[PDB]
Amino acid sequence: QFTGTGTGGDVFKVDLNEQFDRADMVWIGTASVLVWIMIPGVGLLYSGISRKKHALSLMWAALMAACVAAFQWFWWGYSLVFAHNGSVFLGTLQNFCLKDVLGAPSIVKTVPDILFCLYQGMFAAVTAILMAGAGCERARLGPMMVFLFIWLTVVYCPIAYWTWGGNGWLVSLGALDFAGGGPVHENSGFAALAYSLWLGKRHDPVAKGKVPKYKPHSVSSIVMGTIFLWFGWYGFNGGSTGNSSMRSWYACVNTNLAAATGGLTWMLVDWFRTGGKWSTVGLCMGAIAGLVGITPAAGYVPVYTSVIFGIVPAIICNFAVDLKDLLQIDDGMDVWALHGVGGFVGNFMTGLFAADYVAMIDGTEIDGGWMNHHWKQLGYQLAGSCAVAAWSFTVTSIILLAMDRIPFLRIRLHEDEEMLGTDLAQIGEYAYYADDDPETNPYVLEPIRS
Amino acid sequence: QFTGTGTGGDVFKVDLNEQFDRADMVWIGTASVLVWIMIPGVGLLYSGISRKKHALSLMWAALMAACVAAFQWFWWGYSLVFAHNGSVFLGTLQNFCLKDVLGAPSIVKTVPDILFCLYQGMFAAVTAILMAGAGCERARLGPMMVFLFIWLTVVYCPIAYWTWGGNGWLVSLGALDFAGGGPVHENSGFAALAYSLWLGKRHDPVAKGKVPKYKPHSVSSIVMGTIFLWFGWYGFNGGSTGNSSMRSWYACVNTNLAAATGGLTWMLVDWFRTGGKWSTVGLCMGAIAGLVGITPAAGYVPVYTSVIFGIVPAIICNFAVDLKDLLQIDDGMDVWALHGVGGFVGNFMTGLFAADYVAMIDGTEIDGGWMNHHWKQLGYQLAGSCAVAAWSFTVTSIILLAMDRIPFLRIRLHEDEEMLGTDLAQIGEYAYYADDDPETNPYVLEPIRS
Amino acid sequence: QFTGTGTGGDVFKVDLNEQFDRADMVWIGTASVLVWIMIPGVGLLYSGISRKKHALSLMWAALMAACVAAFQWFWWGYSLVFAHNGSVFLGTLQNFCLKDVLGAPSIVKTVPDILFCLYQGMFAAVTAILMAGAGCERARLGPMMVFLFIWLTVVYCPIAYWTWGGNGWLVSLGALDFAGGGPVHENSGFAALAYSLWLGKRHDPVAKGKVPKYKPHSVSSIVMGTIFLWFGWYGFNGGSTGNSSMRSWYACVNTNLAAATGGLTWMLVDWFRTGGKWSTVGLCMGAIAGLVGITPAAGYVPVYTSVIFGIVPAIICNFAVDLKDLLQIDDGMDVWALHGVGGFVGNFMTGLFAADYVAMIDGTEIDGGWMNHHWKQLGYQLAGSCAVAAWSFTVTSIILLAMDRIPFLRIRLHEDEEMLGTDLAQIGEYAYYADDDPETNPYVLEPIRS
Repeated sequence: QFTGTGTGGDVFKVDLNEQFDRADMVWIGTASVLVWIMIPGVGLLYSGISRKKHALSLMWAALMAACVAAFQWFWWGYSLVFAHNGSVFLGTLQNFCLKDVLGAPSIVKTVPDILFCLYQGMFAAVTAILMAGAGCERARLGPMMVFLFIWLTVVYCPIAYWTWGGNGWLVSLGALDFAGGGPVHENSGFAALAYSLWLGKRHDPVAKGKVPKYKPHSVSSIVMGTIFLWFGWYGFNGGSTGNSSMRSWYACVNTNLAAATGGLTWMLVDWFRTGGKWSTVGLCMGAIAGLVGITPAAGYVPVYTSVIFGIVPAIICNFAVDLKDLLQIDDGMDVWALHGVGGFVGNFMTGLFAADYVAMIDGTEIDGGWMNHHWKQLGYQLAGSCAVAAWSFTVTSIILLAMDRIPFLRIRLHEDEEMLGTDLAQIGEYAYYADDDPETNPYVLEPIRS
Repeated sequence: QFTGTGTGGDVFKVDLNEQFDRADMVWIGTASVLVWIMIPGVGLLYSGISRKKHALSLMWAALMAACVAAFQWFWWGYSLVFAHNGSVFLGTLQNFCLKDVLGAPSIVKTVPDILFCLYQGMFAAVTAILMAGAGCERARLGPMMVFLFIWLTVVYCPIAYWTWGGNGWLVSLGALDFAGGGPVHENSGFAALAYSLWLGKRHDPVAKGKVPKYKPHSVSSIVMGTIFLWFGWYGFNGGSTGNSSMRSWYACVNTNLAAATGGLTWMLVDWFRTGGKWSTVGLCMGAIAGLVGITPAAGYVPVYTSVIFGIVPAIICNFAVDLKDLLQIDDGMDVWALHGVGGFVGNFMTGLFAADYVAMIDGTEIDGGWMNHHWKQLGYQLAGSCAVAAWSFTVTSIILLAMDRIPFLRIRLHEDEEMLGTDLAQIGEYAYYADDDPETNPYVLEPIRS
Repeated sequence: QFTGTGTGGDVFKVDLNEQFDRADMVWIGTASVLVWIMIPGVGLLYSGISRKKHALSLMWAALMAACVAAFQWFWWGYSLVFAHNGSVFLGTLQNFCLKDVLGAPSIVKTVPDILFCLYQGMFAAVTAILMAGAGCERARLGPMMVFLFIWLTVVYCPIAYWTWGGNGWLVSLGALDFAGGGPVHENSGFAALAYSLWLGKRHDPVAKGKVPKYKPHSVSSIVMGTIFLWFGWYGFNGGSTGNSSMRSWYACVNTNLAAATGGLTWMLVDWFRTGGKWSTVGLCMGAIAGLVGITPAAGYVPVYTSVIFGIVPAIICNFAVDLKDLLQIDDGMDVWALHGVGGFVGNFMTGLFAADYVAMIDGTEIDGGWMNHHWKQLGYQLAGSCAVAAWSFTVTSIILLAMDRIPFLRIRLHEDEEMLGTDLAQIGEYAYYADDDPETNPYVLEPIRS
């Protein structure tokens, strides 16, 4: 018999696959593979956009993040989000090292635990490289890897549990978050802001007003990142139905249209604000703003409203990027502006435009948003957004400051203890610091103490 | 009940998904995602092959084209091709802003309208970047975006309707075009030729005989473009069955073999013509020539004949590229040679090698080509090819010349009104023109009037 | 009726697709497309890692290999592995030019011949670029293409037959090889070693001890290669079930975890051995070592053991790379170390950790390994590994030395007959040798005789 718990049954006695539609499984398997390539997509995007020379290559750091996140997820991340037996705030260690993760129907009943594990693990990894990218400036790699492991454990996993978990309190409340805009984008964005405000370079010369808003390290990297992100986002959003229904393809149409209108909107805004220039970076940032914006909404809103999920996040995020000038901080702030602000805005607008008849395309039951005169929905969205932002900002701050107090865990060295790469390159043991060309340097040019 | 029209039925009363095989839908969903990455594939290919420094980066322009095409398709492109109620030449605005596009079976009855919309929208976008690439030299971006919107509307959509539309006159005639070689490749190719002959630089120093046939801007971009194109072409051709049958995988085998033999053929032709050199660009152009060649044929011809769809387009396109020397025009001509000539040749040969027993692999009924002694088939193919070439060349010419007469819509400035980037870089307001390195320049170095 | 042989039946009388689960077919179709992009993944990886300037760009050579392998596979490669009527060592020419390859159930009964042909053809192509990459230094292209065709025919196809063929003697013996670690990785690795020992540069200045272990040509190429390889490996391993069951997704979870732990392990080993440096190349090589390691095991071992398939191959391969210093040979040795040694180690450990209850997830019956007290399994694995290594090393040696004796087939010129690119660039007919920048050079800078 099928037990519905643990491994789901004895494989020598039952065929666990009989519980699931095979095409549902194939689409979520494919969607998993698509989300995986978003991981280097993030790295390429933020490597390319940077107005500063990062010692750590974020294209490469994306592979590091893929490794650390996969291990964390296996170790206990999956279990802390999707153990079928948690509180309303967190799971348990019931599935430590993926013990008994096999063929029981997952919280998404149309796929087995092992496949939901594969799929959702990719979301954790995308969030990991968002966070690594946000905090990469003058990062020490050892501490960064420890930080990512800890951060996934006590920031990502709780927020993911609230959003996706069987007893997650946001689920119970009635908040909507179609493809995990909260755990991935809003979360990483406000964690990025914690990094900016505590560890980021202040009075940063690249952020002092009379300097260009856009000054990319590599436009080709921006474009390649945006390509991988848009391509992969079809799995990110399209797979968030958990099935092969046409709500999946509907979500993909919304995804494409939000990206498209976001890109054009941001570029048009830049055109107006610059007095007629065509912004290469702006088009890409706008596509990302729309992809982020539509993430909580893609399987819930009517197709024609998806254009609003491009336009409004593009406009608001474009102006949010200007805050870097007020603060005179660059580090971490792009991730905050696109993912934190974009995620907040998209989540809010999901309360306005969610429609029960869109969810019903595959039989999913929701009360809907303002499209259905369900006025309360907007309050549920705000509650989710504020909770995510509060937890992510506060707990990320605590982790960063706690690690800072520990010499061998300090992620970013204090400027009074930091050795100059110019001077390191003169010391014999550190002569390899003379090659700050990450295209040929075999070693990360890690900050060194005195 | 299932209505077969409009949304296809009331989602609160019926499950629209019951009409479709879930695995059919998953493959066409996946194929959609694969065709999307062909869009930057085109941009990379034509950016890399260029013998001239384009101010507009085509890798980046591919994302711009993805945005413009997605919006056009949503706005009315989809409706003009696939409204279930058009003439024999064009659709209607019944599905303006994708109104009522949901779960009715599409013209391809094995998938719902919303999924066919997703899939076919990708073909429009691939064609958009082919056209943007063809017309990119000294292009002004604002006018280019307007041009693409207009061109998709009155050149792409009619030709697509004739080919795929429920009452399309090419369909009724009996012409074969498996994966839309007409609307995508032959169309963009002869539109490219219109660009070359009216707007392209004449007496072009890079096309004056004593200069190299191959002189690529970036071989790595050529190769990356070819990679994305070949990878994505499995969705382009493999999804054109509309189903999960083994005719889909048969089409993929044909696709791979045509690419392979095209690449080797073009490189061998170059080897003979150069007296023993191995042409890096030639291998890539040959793979594209074979992919284009097999596009109208992939689900119709026996596997062993797919090698002819590599060899013959490779040879003919290789010599077509030489016409650039006779004309002394470079701009737009590569797109014409590969897609216009390749598409024409492939469409012609489909009349020779189409077999009813190949179509019958998934129950598709055709009379076949010369393989079945259906001699008339070749005439149907020629009719389609000539109609596509005539409409695309003529109407593209009219659009380009009409926009040229309008100062704020002129796509390419006349040489007497065009400001020198060298001189712009001296004027204070235009000092950013001094950085013509598109890897770090945040702005398109758009042509400026006097 | 369904015949089970030849084309599988008359398409005008029966629907051949009725024999197969459509979702099984869609996943293997998708997996085919994913394995295809591993081909340029290999090229990028070995182009980037190189401590030497290769005249042949391996990114480009990957497309050449895709062409040659697809043609060989069509011509007779498929038939020599999967003709339903061979010996215990090789197939026949029954499916020459894919004659009668259509809808009969393949050796993997859940998919038709034409789809298994598509899928398995990709494995041949991945192996082809591994071999081209291994033997690329100072290679002449014409001879290289002939070599690849011959090598696929008499080295790859026999080993593939033993592993996958209906009567393959390794299958009969009881050896386990889930995703073809033998035919692809161990095979190419020991073929690479044959290249190193017979044709590779000896007393190579880059391999003389006092020089860096890691000195990459292009870290961005390494990372992009690793991205394409890890992404594609989900199809490589995940599709090796032949079905849409959750054993496919289980294999993907193992694949991701082995890559992740391999990357971290190799980087940590480098950290210890260098006294605290963070190795950019090492992380990537470790992910590949884990992907190779888990390949024979992914659908057979419990998830928690997949971490061992990252850790142990990473450690052993890391030290295997040191052999380059002892031998003072660089050419071919990276492919041997990762794929030859990694493949050998993974195959061995599959005998330890294979579990009948993992195979049983989709009803697959195996005796298992030491996890099931099936002690004999380790001996079966060793037999397979030694047979593959012996055949590949010996026959590759014979091919290389035989071609060397034939002036127009010699793959690498002898140093006494080899012309200097510096001196070629002075001879008028060879002036194009002055541009050794493969990013703009339209021609392969092939070695020229005196």
